[PDB]
Amino acid sequence: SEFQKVVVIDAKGHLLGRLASVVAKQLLGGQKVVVVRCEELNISGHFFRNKLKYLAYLRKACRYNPSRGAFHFRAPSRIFQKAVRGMLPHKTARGQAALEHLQAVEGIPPPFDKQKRVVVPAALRVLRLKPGRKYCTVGRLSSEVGWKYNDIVAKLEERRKVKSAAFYQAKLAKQKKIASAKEASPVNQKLSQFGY
Amino acid sequence: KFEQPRHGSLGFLPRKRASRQRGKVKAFPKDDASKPVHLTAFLGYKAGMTHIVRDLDRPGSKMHKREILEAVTVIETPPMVVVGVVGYVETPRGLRSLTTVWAEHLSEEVKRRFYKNWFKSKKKAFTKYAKKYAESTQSINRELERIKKYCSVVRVLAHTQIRKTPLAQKKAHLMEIQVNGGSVADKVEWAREHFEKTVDIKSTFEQNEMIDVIGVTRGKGNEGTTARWGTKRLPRKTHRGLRKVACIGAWHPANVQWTVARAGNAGYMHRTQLNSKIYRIGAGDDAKNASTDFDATEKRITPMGGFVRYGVVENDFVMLNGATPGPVKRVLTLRKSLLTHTSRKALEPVSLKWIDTASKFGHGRFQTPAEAKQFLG
RNA sequence: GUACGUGAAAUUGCUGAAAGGGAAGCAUUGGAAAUCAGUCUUAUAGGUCAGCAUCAGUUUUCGGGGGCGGAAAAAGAAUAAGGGAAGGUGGC
RNA sequence: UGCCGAAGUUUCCCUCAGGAUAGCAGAAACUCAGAUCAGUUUUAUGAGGUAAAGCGAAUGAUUAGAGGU
RNA sequence: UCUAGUGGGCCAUUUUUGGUAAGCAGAACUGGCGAUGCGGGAUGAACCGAACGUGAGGUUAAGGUGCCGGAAUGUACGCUCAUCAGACACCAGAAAAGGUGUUAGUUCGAACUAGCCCUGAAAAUGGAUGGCGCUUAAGCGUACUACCCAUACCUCACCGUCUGGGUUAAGAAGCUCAGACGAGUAGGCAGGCGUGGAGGUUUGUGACGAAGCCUUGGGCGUGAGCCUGGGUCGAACAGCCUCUAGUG
RNA sequence: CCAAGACGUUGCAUUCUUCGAUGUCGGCUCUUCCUAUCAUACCGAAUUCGGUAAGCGUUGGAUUGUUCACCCACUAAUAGGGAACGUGAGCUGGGUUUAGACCGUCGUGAGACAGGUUAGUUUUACCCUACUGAUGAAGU
RNA sequence: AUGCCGCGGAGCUAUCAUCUGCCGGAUAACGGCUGAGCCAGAAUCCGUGCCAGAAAGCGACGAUU
Repeated sequence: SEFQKVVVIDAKGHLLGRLASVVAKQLLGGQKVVVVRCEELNISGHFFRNKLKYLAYLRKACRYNPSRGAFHFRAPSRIFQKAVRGMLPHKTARGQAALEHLQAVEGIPPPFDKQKRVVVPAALRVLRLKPGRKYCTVGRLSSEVGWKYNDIVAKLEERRKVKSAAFYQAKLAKQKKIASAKEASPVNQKLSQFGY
Repeated sequence: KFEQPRHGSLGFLPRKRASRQRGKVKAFPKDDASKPVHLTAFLGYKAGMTHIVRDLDRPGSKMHKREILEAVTVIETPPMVVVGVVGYVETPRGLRSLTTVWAEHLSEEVKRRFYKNWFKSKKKAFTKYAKKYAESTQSINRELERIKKYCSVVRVLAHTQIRKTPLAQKKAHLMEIQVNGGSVADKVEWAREHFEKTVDIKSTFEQNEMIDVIGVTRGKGNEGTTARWGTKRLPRKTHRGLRKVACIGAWHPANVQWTVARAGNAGYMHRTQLNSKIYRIGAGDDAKNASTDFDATEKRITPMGGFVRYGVVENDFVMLNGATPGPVKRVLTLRKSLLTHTSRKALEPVSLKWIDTASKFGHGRFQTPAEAKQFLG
């Protein structure tokens, strides 16, 4: 257990409910949480079943003024926020104030692409679903129910990945130089019996 | 026991007054880099409307190669002045205006757009912008380079020379026109080189194009459900009134539904009427613009006595097939059609035989005063 | 000050304070702000709140040593025998 | 504020939206006493015709042959 | 011995009658509700646990521990893929028969027998395992620990009632020790609080301000209520013992 | 479901609420939902029958107060059902409809008739909400 | 209580007059491919198109007493 000022979570390969439950508990603990790459979130069950579930969600509306009726957000970040909102006591000022500590986004915008992004093992698809079980991605589900910025995020994410890769090569070179100069120091053996 | 379809469309409500007087182009044609750089919109003023006689060259029709009479709408379209450019960058949340570059010199007509009270103001708009444009063009150059490098959509700010039209209004109408065709670099170069210059509708539209006309319809004020929604009039025996909807809902749900006809504003709404052919783009200077080839009789588009409540059209005009939204002297937006169309009706060439310029302020009987003096003793 | 003793509540205006995202009011607990009293001040003894120590009562939570019981646990180890087969080791 | 705390059931009534009556219940007492008792068990001993069981037992209903006529 | 209230009942278990059926009518035994809060069943008069004075600490029942929600995103072995899966008794409802579904079993490749799933299955505002969601479950079956918390249980403090033991050295109508117990409608009884008037009493209060009135002030009592500071006011009023009633 | 679609078999009155009052049928008007599909679209089986499918549509008249009904037409077709048996501060008042009156039957009579027949006052929104339009303070 | 009659511009208005009203994607039924996955296929669903613009969503820009 550890407390960070803000936690940026790479939502790739995570399960919607498992991550939303972990995030919702952290928000109620008073911690600010940022969730990036919401279009890569996974849901158990094949897509068609998930698509039918969301079409059932679209059916809910007020018989008078659907503008009062339930607002069905299509963006993957908004889907994740909806799952978290159903896990927070949002009608209450405590659970409402815990919502503005959550910022779910699609892709990794500039303020967060230069920050460490941790993952939640309790919500990872590889560690939770038996192999061979069908699953869908929220990004593809959103693109079929109305979300219309799928390929823009894909292009911007590809460009960001290239830039991040170039940074990593620079960091690898610097760390390689540090490691090479590390062993030359005689203290490396003077620290050996201490376990360092 | 019986059925009847719904009265009215549910896709047009709320039936509230438009929040804008000038039509907003809500969609622009898909950008094709193969096509050359061009404008995809224009802004004119509804002068009036008249009727023409045309030989119908549609094979297989019952009236092929025989005369027909069609009502046409004349819109005065003096050339628009390109005063600026604005860049749009695509984002995961939509288009975002990255930056805007204005021309060095802006006319008084477009400057009046920025003031509610131009008379009392010191007319100080864009003064410091003009100063920085003259003293340091490098900042402008960086702005244009930024548009070329990051922006994926380019729109030219254009205003209309409203002082050329016979209108008491002096604020020039200003809009953004998306520039499709070519690379973003080509669009910026086209925009910058066209700062402070004028673009004529002859360059944009080609005398047969199917365009969309966008404008705010004529306001009818508040109306009842009989007129606003077309419901049936209740019988003469009705108590407390008959020009209304009898039942406004069932017991449950215990509310009036949004789908029930009610009274209120019926008019002054934003419409985008599709598939309007240009029958003729006439030049202002030419004195034979309304005269066809089978008619001779050198004459102008303006009927005798002038366009009712508009005056005399002296500038470039466009003659469209059928009606357009809005009253006379209303600002209308003509945009290129978004859909493709290969119909024989949409592709047949148009060759007019005669254009009516008798007085519309009554029952006109003479086309021109020259033959009016002939008939009258 | 005759619209006259006292001049209540409903209701109302002004001022000050605070609250208010489709009711309000209420109970418990504390924060914040406001407000206030006891108490001491004194006659070795005494005011308010704290920290530890040694005890008592209640309870909770970790650990150690020992006795007895069982097929006087079952197993196992080391070391002597007999017999056995394999899902067959070396040798074929 | 403190202590105790129900009934919708019996019998009769031109009774069936009500009374009287017995029960439940509250106060006030009086006696009795290791007694006289218990919504209990045990030991001893009675009583009953329900569940089941039966139709090659009475009565009642019903299946099938074989024998003796 | 005298008297009140009641003399419309209702629900659940099991047994059962009339009825095509019923949240139907009528009975028998017991427990509940009416009269009864509290923890759990999302919610609910009678379902499950448990019955209640004011509090502190500890521990539990029924039920639960992914989030909402206090408490293991525990352990072990399995089954299930559902194009609108499943999710805890009462209970919010479903069948025969089926399956080139799958996991097992039984008997001679075959017939089967069993679980889960699917089909059978078929409505009207948008919508309910309580919601979110959940798929080597956060589903289903079984075992196993740890943990969560009721006004229940346990130790303790205090309040009251009742009960028993002391008290000629202590408003003896007093003092003192000890134990048990605490739900309540209709109803009963006891002791108190407050209002108007009468007898007695207080060397009683008062124009140096009685009574009354207002008060983001202070104190007392379990409570009815009482006392008091500040302001307003202007001629009377109260405590104790008893009497009385057009007394809340 | 079963094999000779017969025979079987399995499924999709009560009096609890209201008598200090919930306006009582039909039509007209207007909206919405369901599918158990009349037409249209898409395939599949020999002008005839099914599957997905409720997107869109589903009429004009004669009689009758009628919901059902029945007729003459048209139509691609003139499917069915829910909405407090949708809809009276929405309408009309034809059915129902107290008092007037007539007839038939019944009664000694007053009267009765779930038989017929004519005439017979249909109140109120300015409140809250909802809906329909119209302004509008304030972050930046 | 617009005396009446003919015509009557302007405005309003008439399916009594005129104009205008389309192609993308995933699919259900169902047919295939290889041996799940993919392809084909409806007036269906979802988007382009169209209307509103969050009065407590947002950006660019102009001038700044």
